Amino acid sequence: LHKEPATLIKAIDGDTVKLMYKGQPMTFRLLLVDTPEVKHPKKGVEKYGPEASAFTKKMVENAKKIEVEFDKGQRTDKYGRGLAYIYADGKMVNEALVRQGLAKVAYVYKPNNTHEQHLRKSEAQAKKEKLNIWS
Repeated sequence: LHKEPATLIKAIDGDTVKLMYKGQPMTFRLLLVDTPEVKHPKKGVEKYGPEASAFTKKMVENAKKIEVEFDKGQRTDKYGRGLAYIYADGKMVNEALVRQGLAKVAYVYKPNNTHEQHLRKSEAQAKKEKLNIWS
């Protein structure tokens, strides 16, 4: 894998951000993580939804460099969203969310699962510490 630069356009919610990537706007879905929802007519705002959303948002808005990392499998989903690991000044947003109890490790689809173990380790630590979703 390798990182490529992108520019923030808009944070959307906890696990979706809009970036400029190679000259075009693109919506990116964060690989391997599930955050509580802020929209979606179903329940609308699930618990910790607004918190994960503000966390993702502050982390990418305060960054001086954003990088995207595609995994080895498909790089877009059926909704045309890019599927990637997002880095803010060198720190993976996907792991930070999980480390803080603000996301769970998603259902995993090989071969898009390179950072699966790292993330499950951060999730177990957040569980032990009983943070946010785990309290």
